Amino acid sequence: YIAPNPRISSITLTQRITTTGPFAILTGSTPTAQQLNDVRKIYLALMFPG
Amino acid sequence: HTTDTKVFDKVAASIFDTVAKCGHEASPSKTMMTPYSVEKTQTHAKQG
Amino acid sequence: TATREVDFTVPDVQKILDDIKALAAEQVYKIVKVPSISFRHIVMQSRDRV
Amino acid sequence: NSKDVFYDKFRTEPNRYKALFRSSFYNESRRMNEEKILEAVKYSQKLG
Repeated sequence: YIAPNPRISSITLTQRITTTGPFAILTGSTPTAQQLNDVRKIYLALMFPG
Repeated sequence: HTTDTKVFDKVAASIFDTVAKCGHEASPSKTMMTPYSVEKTQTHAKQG
Repeated sequence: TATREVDFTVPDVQKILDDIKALAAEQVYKIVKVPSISFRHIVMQSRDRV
Repeated sequence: NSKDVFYDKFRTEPNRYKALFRSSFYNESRRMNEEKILEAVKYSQKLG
């Protein structure tokens, strides 16, 4: 599994000024074991259509 | 503006040569030249 | 937890400027007294042809 | 020298100055202090 590039959400202009994305709290969060299992379920369902 | 060793050595040698020719004596053992550590008036700071 | 992974999301523009300034001093040509040898001769037991 | 600082959080970053520390200046700075520690140790051992 590969995460997207971090530079997409936020861009830096100078050393003290940066832009903020709309989903910072969700981007900064980390999954738990059960959430990881649910993600695996999502991908398994996607890869077998019907 | 550089990271080459030979340029930095010549710069330091120029500083010490100048302060020596100026008449005073500057000890290379106490003189400090660092990126990340800052000291003044018995106050010390390391990496913020 | 915060300092667990190394971050690369902030590019060092000063480093790039220093690199370009250093590259600007690269030399391409050479000044020589005698051009390089382009033709050579193999000698054999003959005294008339090489 | 601004006095209006405020602090966000900690971070870890690569060090751009890593290659510079093979310089002669830092080597002599270290070697002065090794001589200074060793001569003091010798004097302390000799007196006692």
